[PDB]
Amino acid sequence: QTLQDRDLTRPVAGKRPIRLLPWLQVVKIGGRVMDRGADAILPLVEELRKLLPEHRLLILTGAGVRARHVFSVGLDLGLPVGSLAPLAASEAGQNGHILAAMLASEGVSYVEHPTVADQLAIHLSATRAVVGSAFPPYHHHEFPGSRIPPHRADTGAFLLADAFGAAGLTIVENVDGIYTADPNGPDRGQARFLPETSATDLAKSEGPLPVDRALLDVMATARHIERVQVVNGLVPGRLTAALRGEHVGTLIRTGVRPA
Amino acid sequence: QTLQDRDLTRPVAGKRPIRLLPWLQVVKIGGRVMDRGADAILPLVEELRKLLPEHRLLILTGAGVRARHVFSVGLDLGLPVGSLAPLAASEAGQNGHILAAMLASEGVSYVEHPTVADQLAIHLSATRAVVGSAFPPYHHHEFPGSRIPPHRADTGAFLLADAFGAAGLTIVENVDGIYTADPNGPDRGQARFLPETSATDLAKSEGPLPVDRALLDVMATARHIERVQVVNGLVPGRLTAALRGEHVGTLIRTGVRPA
Amino acid sequence: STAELEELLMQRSLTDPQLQAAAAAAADFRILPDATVIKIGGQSVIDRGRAAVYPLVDEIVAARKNHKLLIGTGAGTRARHLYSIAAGLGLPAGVLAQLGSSVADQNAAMLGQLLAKHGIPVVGGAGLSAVPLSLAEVNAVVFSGMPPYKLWMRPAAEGVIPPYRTDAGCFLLAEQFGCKQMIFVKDEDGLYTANPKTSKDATFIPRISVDEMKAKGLHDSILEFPVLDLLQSAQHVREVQVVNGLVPGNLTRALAGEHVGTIITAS
Amino acid sequence: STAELEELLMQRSLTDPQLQAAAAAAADFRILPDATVIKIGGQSVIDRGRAAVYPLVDEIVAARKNHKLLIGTGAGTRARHLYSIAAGLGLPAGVLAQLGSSVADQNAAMLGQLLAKHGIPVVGGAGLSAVPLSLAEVNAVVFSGMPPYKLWMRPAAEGVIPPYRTDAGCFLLAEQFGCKQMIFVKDEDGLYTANPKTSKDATFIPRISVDEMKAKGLHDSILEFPVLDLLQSAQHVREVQVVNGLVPGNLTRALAGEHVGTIITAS
Ligand SMILES: Nc1ncnc2c1ncn2[C@@H]1O[C@H](COP(=O)(O)OP(=O)(O)OP(=O)(O)O)[C@@H](O)[C@H]1O
Ligand SMILES: Nc1ncnc2c1ncn2[C@@H]1O[C@H](COP(=O)(O)OP(=O)(O)OP(=O)(O)O)[C@@H](O)[C@H]1O
Ligand SMILES: Nc1ncnc2c1ncn2[C@@H]1O[C@H](COP(=O)(O)OP(=O)(O)O)[C@@H](O)[C@H]1O
Ligand SMILES: Nc1ncnc2c1ncn2[C@@H]1O[C@H](COP(=O)(O)OP(=O)(O)O)[C@@H](O)[C@H]1O
Ligand SMILES: [Mg+2]
Ligand SMILES: [Mg+2]
Repeated sequence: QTLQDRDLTRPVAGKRPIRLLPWLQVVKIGGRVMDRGADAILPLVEELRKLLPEHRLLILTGAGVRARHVFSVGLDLGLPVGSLAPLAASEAGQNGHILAAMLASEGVSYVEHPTVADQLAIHLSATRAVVGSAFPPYHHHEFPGSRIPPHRADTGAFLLADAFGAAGLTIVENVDGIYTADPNGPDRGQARFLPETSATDLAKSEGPLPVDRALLDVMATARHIERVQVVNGLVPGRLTAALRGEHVGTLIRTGVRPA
Repeated sequence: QTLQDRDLTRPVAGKRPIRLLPWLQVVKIGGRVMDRGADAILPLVEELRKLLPEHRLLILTGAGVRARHVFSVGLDLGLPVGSLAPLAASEAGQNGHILAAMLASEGVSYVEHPTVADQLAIHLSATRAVVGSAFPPYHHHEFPGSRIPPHRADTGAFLLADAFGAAGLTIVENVDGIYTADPNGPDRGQARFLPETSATDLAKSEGPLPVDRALLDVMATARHIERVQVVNGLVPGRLTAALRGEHVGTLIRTGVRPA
Repeated sequence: STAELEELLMQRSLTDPQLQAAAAAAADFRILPDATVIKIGGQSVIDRGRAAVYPLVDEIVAARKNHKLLIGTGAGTRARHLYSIAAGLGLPAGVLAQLGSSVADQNAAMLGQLLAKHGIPVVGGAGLSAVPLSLAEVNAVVFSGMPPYKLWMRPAAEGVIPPYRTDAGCFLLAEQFGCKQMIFVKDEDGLYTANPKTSKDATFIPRISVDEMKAKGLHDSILEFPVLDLLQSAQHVREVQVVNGLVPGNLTRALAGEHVGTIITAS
Repeated sequence: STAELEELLMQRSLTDPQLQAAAAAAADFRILPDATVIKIGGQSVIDRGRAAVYPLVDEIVAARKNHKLLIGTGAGTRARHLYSIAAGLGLPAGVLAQLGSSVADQNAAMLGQLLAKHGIPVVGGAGLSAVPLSLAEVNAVVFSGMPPYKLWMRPAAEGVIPPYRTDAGCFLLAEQFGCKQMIFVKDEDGLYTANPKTSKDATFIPRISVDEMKAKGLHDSILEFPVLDLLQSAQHVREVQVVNGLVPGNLTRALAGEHVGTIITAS
């Protein structure tokens, strides 16, 4: 609609990569949600059960508190970031094993990262959902800089969702969304809820977020996913509403153009 | 042929602007060539006469020494660069009137800049060549910075040639081409001839050139003209050879991609 | 040394750094030092019709008792439509330049007819020959704001939209004539940290340098981005002021040298 | 304070700057401090066959008496062909990553079979479990140089070619293991001011910082451009050396710490 759009002689955006699983919905479950045990997991499992006939789901679990513990031990031992990364990824895997077992009677199993990378299409033809680790398998090849592995569960799940060209990625958190400060931290009195934000805005900000800061970097190079909603999985129905695109938490705009 | 060429997802260059006069050859005659009088002009006129049945020609004249004189007076009077620009353009016009008169019996006339901008297609359907001023009509709106008008004869002629999408622009000089130093200046002992150069290379260099430095800037934004040859019009046959693409002087690459 | 400059002018190429430096030492004459150049926005003012133009006509008539005004017009919506047609065809920037010029001419004619009964003419022609007499006698002239580059318009790095339009046209006339100031009349108070029309909470900026604008990503915001570079190269007009012509008195105060909108400085 | 770090790790997000700064103060353990990582170029060395590989095999066998070597392989021409097929289809960088990995695997297998009779194994698997024993006993291992990102490969800003390839794969292993140095073995003396293969008179550069490379436009010249950024973020490997493996003795001298090609420094 803009004058620049009409200019026949301007450079044209390259085509987007082909979508591998365009009909797929990707759902990332926070490790800290899993950490709450049955009180949080059982309602979430019942909600997931009712979503299975509606959506085809890749359910990816984060790591939570146990990865903080293994970081504590590993850092005390002096281990580098490429040693800490697979130790944390292991905890995301264990959360996946637990969640899949709760859904086994529905035909849901956890699959390891080689199966996620290569055979997801066959398994999602067999069954309505599969569970995997949200951490990527960066292992020894995690990037240096921080002593804390940067490419964690949010980041892995987004890389997968965008590589697949999936229909969406929803991040299921133990808070309502992104605030201007840690809503559980020492400045929680100043915390303001952000219904909507862009990843570029979040990236310039300093301070804690409920999502990996590398998530914002991989959003900048994203090709398909236009928005990711962070919703509170401790409130039943918000995951369901988010998967239908209802605005029930924080919408992060990736900067991918729509048209 | 490169891996990047094959990448379907990379941005694609915008289409080029439509060519107004794609069959046209543009020839810029240096004012300092005209300044040599009959000894230079008469052989050049005979060469041009023989080119008329071979090419359709827009012949654009530069200004030469008289513009240096009017600059000398105008600068002594303190006049700004937008006052000096039309005074110099006038001298390029007078050289055009002289050259056209020498070719009048061949059907060649000088035309003013409104006719060049708007009615060139009709006139080149009437006759094989027309003469114009190579200076652009920037007048009061010449760019500030230097006290010497930057957009001069080379620059005007290239802007026209590239706007027309013409088949070529050949610059006819009183030297063989571009040297590493002024071949008539105090360092002419160190002057090395450059058969070929890129405009980006010339732009980074410091020191005098036989072409406007603004020529290199407008080459950077050029859309059609890929190369401009600077040839010695005091050597009969070099203009003729250059119009057939033979390498007889300095080739300047504009940086426009070919494919 | 007039002789060393004269000698270099005869013997060197105009590209010779020695000649260029000698020419830079020449005296600097201001042709209309007491005049002020005003641009009346095409899109921001003239396209808004009577409710915008009539109050500014009154200010201009009142102002020409104390100030000498060269009043340039923008082009606005009709030029945008012409650019969209011509760019959709792939016509080059040199062809579009002419199209924008005719719209700026339309707006100068319309503004000029509202001012004719006050003696104020519309002036044109390559030489602007009617300016000195009009300015001496009725203290104002109206001119069309497009530069006269036509087919010799320098294109942008990308696309065929002419990058030198009516901001540049007006600024370059102020610079050429060595006018005492350059005032851009628009429909916002001045420069904000974002487009105030589409931005929830953009912050007003009352003063900024060219370099500061570029660093903030505001190069192509309130003025055509090449005007910032012309401003830094300018010999005579080293700053500009943008004001809100929809607020009565802003132009008048600005003409008197008041800081009422955004002042943009070369340095 | 192990207690303040432990407390932040339990109570804050890992994105909290306070936690991040506390983690940065942790002790720094080097896992294989006496080992050296070498990359054997795929395109520049292994693709050249016997005349290139056999002399380097001899140097490796001689060198493993005085040095502990992790020898990574590039991928080269066959990966370029795979990338051209897959990119022409529009497949994403995550899919191409796997393709390049299999070519690097081929080259590690070929190099490894030339070294098997000297006891030197090819090692693989996510954990590289065979490295500690092989390194202690025969002082060398061969590994495939691609990072294991697969479908989780980070794409470049434009296009689908994986930006982290076998330079990055080898460099990151050197960094993770805290090796004493990282040597890239190619087919030119080192870095030049332009591609020495296509440039008439490029100038050899024996030492340069990352920032100096970027300022000279050499970011994506001799190494994959992201490796320069990894280098500046690196905790353990703060410089690298590129040498000409076609010249006998260059690798040997480099292993001994001699300045024989181009040294690229993080700072
Ligand atoms: N700006 C912020 N907005 C919202 N929450 C924040 C912010 N800064 C910090 N937090 C904290 O982050 C907590 C969530 O922690 P975190 O993201 O590590 O858990 P998770 O995503 O479940 O774990 P994992 O990444 O292992 O899956 C929230 O409960 C909140 O206390
Ligand atoms: N690097 C260089 N290479 C070649 N000639 C140079 C160089 N530097 C300076 N010159 C001088 O420039 C002279 C040509 O001058 P100039 O380009 O002003 O004339 P012109 O092009 O005929 O004039 P106009 O621009 O008015 O048409 C050459 O004779 C030479 O002495
Ligand atoms: N940051 C800003 N501060 C002040 N004015 C602005 C800013 N950005 C844009 N404008 C003004 O808004 C008007 C139109 O904006 P533009 O980006 O051209 O979009 P459009 O013309 O489609 O409305 C222009 O007059 C411009 O000067
Ligand atoms: N400035 C430079 N100095 C040294 N080597 C270079 C330079 N530029 C490129 N090379 C080397 O040339 C080889 C191939 O160059 P590249 O640009 O990838 O083109 P191609 O692969 O098509 O030959 C690479 O190994 C690269 O490291
Ligand atoms: Mg989280
Ligand atoms: Mg010349």
